[PDB]
Amino acid sequence: MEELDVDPAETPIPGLGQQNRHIGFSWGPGDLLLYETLYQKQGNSETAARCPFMYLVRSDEDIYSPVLRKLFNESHSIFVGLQKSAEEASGKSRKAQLVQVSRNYRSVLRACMEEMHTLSESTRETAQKYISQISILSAMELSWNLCEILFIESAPAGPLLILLLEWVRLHVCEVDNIVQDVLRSEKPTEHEKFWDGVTGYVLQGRMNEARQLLAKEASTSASARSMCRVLDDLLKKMPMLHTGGTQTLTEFELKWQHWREECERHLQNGTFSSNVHMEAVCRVLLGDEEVLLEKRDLMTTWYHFLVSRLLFKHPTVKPTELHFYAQSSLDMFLAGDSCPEPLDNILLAAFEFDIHQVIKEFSIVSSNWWFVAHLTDLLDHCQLFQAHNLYFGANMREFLLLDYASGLFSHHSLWQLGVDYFDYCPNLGREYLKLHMERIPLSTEKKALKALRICEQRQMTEQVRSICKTMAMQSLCNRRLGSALSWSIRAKDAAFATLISDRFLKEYCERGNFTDLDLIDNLGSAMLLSDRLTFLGKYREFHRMYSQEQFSEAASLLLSLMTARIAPCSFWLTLLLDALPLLEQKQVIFSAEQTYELMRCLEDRMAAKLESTSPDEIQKQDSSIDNTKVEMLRLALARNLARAIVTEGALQE
Amino acid sequence: MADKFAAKFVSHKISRTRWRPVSASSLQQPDVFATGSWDNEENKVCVWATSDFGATSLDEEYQGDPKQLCDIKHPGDVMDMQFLDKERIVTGSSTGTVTIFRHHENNQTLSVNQRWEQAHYHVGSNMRAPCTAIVCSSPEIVSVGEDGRINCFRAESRDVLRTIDDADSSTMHGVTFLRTTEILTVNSVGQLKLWDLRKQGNDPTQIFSVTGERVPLHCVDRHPNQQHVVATGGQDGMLCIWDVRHGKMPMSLLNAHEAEMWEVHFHPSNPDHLFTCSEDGSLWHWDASADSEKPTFLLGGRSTFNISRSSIAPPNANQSLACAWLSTDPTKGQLEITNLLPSSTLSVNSLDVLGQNLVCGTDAEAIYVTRRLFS
Amino acid sequence: AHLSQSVRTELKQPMTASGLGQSQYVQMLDGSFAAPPGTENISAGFASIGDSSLHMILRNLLEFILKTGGGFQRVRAHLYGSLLYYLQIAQRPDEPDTLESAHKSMWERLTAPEDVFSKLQRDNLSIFESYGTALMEVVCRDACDGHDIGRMLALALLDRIVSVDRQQQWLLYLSNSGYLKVLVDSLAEDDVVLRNLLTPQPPLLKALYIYESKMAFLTRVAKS
Repeated sequence: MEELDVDPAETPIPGLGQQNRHIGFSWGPGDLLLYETLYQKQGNSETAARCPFMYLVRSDEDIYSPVLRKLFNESHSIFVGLQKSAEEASGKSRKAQLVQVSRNYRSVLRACMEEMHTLSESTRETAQKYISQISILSAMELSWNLCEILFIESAPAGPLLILLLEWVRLHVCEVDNIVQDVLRSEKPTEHEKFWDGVTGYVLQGRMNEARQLLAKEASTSASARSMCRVLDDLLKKMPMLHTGGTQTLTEFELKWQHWREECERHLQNGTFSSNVHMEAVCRVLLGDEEVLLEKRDLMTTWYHFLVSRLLFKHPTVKPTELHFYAQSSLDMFLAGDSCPEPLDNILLAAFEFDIHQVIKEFSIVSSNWWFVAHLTDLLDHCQLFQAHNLYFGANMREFLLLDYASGLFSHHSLWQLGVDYFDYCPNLGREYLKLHMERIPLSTEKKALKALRICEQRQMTEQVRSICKTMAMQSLCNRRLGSALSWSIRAKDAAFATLISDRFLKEYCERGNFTDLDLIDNLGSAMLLSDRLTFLGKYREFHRMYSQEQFSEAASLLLSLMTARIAPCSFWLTLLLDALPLLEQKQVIFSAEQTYELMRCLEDRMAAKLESTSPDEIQKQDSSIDNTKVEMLRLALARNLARAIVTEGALQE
Repeated sequence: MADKFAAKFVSHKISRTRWRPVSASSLQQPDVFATGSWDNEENKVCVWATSDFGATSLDEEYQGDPKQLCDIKHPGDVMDMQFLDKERIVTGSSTGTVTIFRHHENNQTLSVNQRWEQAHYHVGSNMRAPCTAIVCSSPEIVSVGEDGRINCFRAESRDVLRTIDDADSSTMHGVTFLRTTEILTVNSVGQLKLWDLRKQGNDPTQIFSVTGERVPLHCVDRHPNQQHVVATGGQDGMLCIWDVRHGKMPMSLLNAHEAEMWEVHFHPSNPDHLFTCSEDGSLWHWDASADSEKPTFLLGGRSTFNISRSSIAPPNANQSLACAWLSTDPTKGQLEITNLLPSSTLSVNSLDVLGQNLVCGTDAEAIYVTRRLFS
Repeated sequence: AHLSQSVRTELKQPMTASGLGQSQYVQMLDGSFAAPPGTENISAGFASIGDSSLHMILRNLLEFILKTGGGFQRVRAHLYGSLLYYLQIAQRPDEPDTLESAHKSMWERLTAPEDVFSKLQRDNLSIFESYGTALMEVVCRDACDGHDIGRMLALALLDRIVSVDRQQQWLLYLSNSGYLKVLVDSLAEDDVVLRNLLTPQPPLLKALYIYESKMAFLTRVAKS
């Protein structure tokens, strides 16, 4: 790409930069945050006006349209259906299937436009936004239908013009509106637009409907009745191509030339010289370019004028000649001060068979990659793209699908569709999917569980860890320690599980009880993720055994937690205090040996407190409560030891 | 079977769908339902009518698109929704708020009738926590949340009547009434918990769980006629059936979905039928009625085939009205299982069933409605 | 290939060499005078033990085709070659169009017992029918989209199956699934390649043999 010598489209932001304020910006995942800044404090004004507004610039307003949301879900179902079917069909069956897939995309576009039309009639303030969206979707369906005919159906000489007449008829409805109004008149033949309705049907190749209008004139006007019969016969005899005839293009051309000579003979004989409108219709049947241009207002578009010219001058036109006739029709139709519209460049490129130029022009004109992504995907299934990797290692199909899918990831409900588009991107799709999965705003546990299922199905172990760590941190900020611990265990983050376990132990030291009992009781094998979580789970098992009156097992477990050095030194007082009720029981629960181990753990802690105390903090009130607790422990240990020695000595006889 | 559901695209994700309760004395079919949204820039509660235009033609395929009657903005996601009565809808919010909306049929509008803006919050930080589930037994309302709290309200009381602080140390996902004063909750550690709302303590009366690895339980429903029979769904897509009088373990564990099970509901008036929906985009109908062919005591017929499953059941419980859902006999419990939706929706987040009518809401920004469930 | 060759070699030795010298001394002792011994001993080599074993080889060969995926292009080419050699076993030898073959009355042609080859061809066709659309889809897809040699052999296989298909089931499938139209439509792609073969120094003749196999198959379809 030569760098585009196109001035970048300036997006004026109303109210931003009023008063020589500097603009600050921050890029989001698909949005630009803009804010005003005071970049230079020269002057102590403590009254510097707060930046009152933060602007969110969105590149894709269309992604948020409720109606276009249906377009994206239905088009995704068509896309995924196409990709799954790519292995099953060969030759002519495949072509018919791809034309059917093309028609399914156009049917979704049409249904979205019909819904927008019904909504526009109901709501005056949003009507203008729906009218502009209907115009864009109409231009998309127009150009898509042309691409279906030229590339997917690859229409040969003969069937091509039939499909172009059908194409104009599906996209230019003005003649039918004129004829409906003429027919609602009490006297259709006296209506100002009556001959415009006749001429408009002839321009569209609708000879039978033109003849039905002429039959009304032949009934009303006794003087015109002879001329109406000649014109009805000319319209009836007009050779038409049929999509299943045994007729050769050469046999058609000879019949068409003979019919044209019959029209010309009637004109030269002055058969119509008493009725200017019948004479004009006969000149239209001869392909008279002056009269076709005089009827510009009935055709409204240069491409309707093209198809009318092809019908009456070149009915056997080849695909290779279409661009020449299209260019000539545009130049003749635009021969005043009117510049070609961006849609005209798209349609001309399609008639040139330049698919790359069609894609390029639509990528400039469209806010959304939807058209270019799905059209390019469907044309790639037609084998119309050579496997030329772009300089960046992806092909054009994959590039457009990646950008389209990235667009869907910006939206809170559509990011799930973007996942499946990335799975059909062979080179970069997986790396894009990893990057976008980590950036998803996790506002709810339900959304996180959906994202995790998607990552787990695709073996994305790092993204699973990242999502679980993010949810664990959010749960921790929300003071939900059990939820935070569960998410940390699922992340397999031993350091984060330790940090949460230390907060549970601190909350127990402050409150005397655990907040989330049921989760700690069900840790199972996940208890082994860290030494601190092991301590927390075993210390909870002690409280459970104590509540079940299993005092001997509880005492042995409590002792094992101290001797194994898995308890944090800050918590050793609490463990020794929880041994007090067991030491004071009437029955000897701790043996003389176990009581000596508890005495050792108490003295090891008293030694550690003497070493950590720099001399200057001896004077705040926490030292006395701890000393009373230690004296109570020494008394309970001495009383248990005296009882244990008496009971053990009495069992050794 | 795809021809049974009218599909309505609504251009926003549907988190919850509920039928308006009909009068038990009316032969009237339910024609009105409510929906809640989630993950939209502006979330809302909507009321919808199913179209009844009088097809006196026994042979025209039902193409009655649901029509939106009215809507109201909802702060944050609609995490749960229930009708309190014909005029009132209760919602749990991702903001931790519980809200009662009143529907005004005469002008087709919604209004806030009452709100509890701090129903759910984390102790010590006073940060809002999502209200994850709500249940109604008019005029009583119960809510649960990610803060592990249980709140009791009455629709006419501005104050919370009771809070059970620190009821769970984990996220509660679902709540249902076992009885007028007893609820069941399900949580993120795979426990079903029974609560007596009159008990002054914060401890559950009973705790139930699977043996071995515990997965989150997302949904819970209670059999309408058999208060001891409970269904739950979880993260592994499994349907669990419980007898809350008989042990702490499920009675049955059934493969139901390939992903998270979002809702389970017994049919309110025909509880031999049960419905489940999932993240996998499926909506299943479970039929246990195959064993309701009255034992016509006649005649004998031999034949053998072995397949091993371990169950230790002691041989003395009276033949009192076997709930089809509790039948352990592999020769008698033929559950018919039918997927009601065509293959390939996004997540089916919610279902509700009333009479011959089923509604469900999806992440495909679509509502599906049938009025001929069993036809 | 060697089974097809051995069966064709047995069929070429005429029956005059089993009548001179050494078993005539043991059967002269069962005197039963009734009825002339004059037609039943003429066909006992190929026909009494072969049919079941050949039908099993055909079934297994069709299953081996179905087990091969799109990655095994050379394996597929050998299996289509094997199936063509198998189908050649059930082939009637070309009888010379003698003026005396026309003296066989229409009556002798309607009352002649069914020839062993026509029985084996019918029974083989019933085996092809038992694999249904799965076999049809694989062969039709390999005829449209396969590698050069695979396309040629798949088209030759379709020419052979359609030659024996009296019910026209394969023809109906090929039309209704659109494969017949894809094969016709691909003649426009062949035109570009076939023009390059008319140069004094052509590329590899692969496109010519694919075109010949395609046109032979279309010529076969045009006979009904």
